[PDB]
Amino acid sequence: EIYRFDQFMNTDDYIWVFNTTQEGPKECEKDKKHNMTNDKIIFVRSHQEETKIVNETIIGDFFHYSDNKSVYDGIYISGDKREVHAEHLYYSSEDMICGLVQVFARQTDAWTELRVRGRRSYKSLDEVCRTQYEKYVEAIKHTKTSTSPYRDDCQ
Ligand SMILES: [Cl-]
Repeated sequence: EIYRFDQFMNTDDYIWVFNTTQEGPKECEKDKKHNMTNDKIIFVRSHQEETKIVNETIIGDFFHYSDNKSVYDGIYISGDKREVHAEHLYYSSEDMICGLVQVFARQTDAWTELRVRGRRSYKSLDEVCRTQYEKYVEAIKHTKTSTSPYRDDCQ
């Protein structure tokens, strides 16, 4: 029912982008928490340019994306050079290893990301996570493309 973005990011492991519908994604997209209060998270969002890793420090302010004011399902983002303004966790597995995130950027841009806590096989992921994402991907594939920024050999 309820997907807590603050708890999804409450981890010391890397959270990888396993799939995205962003048009021009960099490789090896991942987030790494630096520190966290109840209402705020500082984390490092990195990607790769062939061989070099590029780190961006992100200031994130949790907020209530839905009408439910008891749950932090949204985060306002500063520091993301894709000009991401906000993110919305619309599903996470019970163990919070898998999550689906709507990403909102610039004025009118939006895409979806399948985010995974730690390196693991795609087949091992929460089935609902996988099938919801795959259903969406199949339904929009005529105009929007899903790709995987993740490689095993990402740093
Ligand atoms: Cl895009």
